Amino acid sequence: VIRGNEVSQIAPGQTGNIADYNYKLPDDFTGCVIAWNSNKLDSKPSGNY
Amino acid sequence: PTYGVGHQPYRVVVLSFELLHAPATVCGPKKSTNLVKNKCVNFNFNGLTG
Amino acid sequence: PTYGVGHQPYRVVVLSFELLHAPATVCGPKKSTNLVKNKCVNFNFNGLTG
Amino acid sequence: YAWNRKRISNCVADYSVIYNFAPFFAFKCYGVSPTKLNDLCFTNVYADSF
Repeated sequence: VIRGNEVSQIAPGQTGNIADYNYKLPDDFTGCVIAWNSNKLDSKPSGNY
Repeated sequence: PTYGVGHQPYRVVVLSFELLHAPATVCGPKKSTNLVKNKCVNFNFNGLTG
Repeated sequence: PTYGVGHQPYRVVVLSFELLHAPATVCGPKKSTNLVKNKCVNFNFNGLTG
Repeated sequence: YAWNRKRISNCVADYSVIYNFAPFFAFKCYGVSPTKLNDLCFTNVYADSF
């Protein structure tokens, strides 16, 4: 799970904050990326920590 | 839940493949066919067409 | 209505166009102009310029 | 029709703090890339809001 800003940085050859410190994809990546909204599954009114 | 759409939860599943170089283990539901020799035919060897 | 955004119902309308090969019948309120001859002029015939 | 224009000059700019302020998806940058904006220097910045 990631945030809304960080969806674009899961891509080959793209730097940032989450792509160079958490999860780096190779520049010759041959595969698929799936992303979907999770408002009713991974959220709490008091704060999901 | 009061945040905007740019801070919302997002689940991400990344599927990564390897392009051959090994005997294939995961393959689709395409039905195999018996071999034929000494005839110019169209072949499909593990996704390699020709 | 409680389903996710990927399975929500969408209304789609596609507009298919035909490019020439017939007299033009569908265009707008752009005003026509009286014809002139024997002058190097910009023409605009049914949507083609020059 | 009456958009404000703010001139930004004589300061260093950290472009990683823009994301925490508003719930937007991503930058739409022409000519430069948003990830490489931290490393090059400019002369004048203009900000318009509407």
